[PDB]
Amino acid sequence: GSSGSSGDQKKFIDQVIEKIEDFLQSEEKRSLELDPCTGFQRKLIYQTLSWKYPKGIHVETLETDKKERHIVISKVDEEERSGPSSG
Repeated sequence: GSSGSSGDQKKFIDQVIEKIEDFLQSEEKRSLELDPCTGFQRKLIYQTLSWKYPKGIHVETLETDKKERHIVISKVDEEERSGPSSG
């Protein structure tokens, strides 16, 4: 099928994007913190950002006490990055 769920995660992901955009806009901002996904959604985020933002930001999953495992983004640069691992 791929329509209901897709369109469902589309609104969710989109909502996230906004957060990203804003975060990207801000200068001081160095790392953004997203909400802790349950599982599927989490994969979605990463999936989207996979193409939505392959090079430029760094997505990481940090886990705390109350914050628990939550998605976190960071400011990345092209230059900094060496390039492809394989080579």
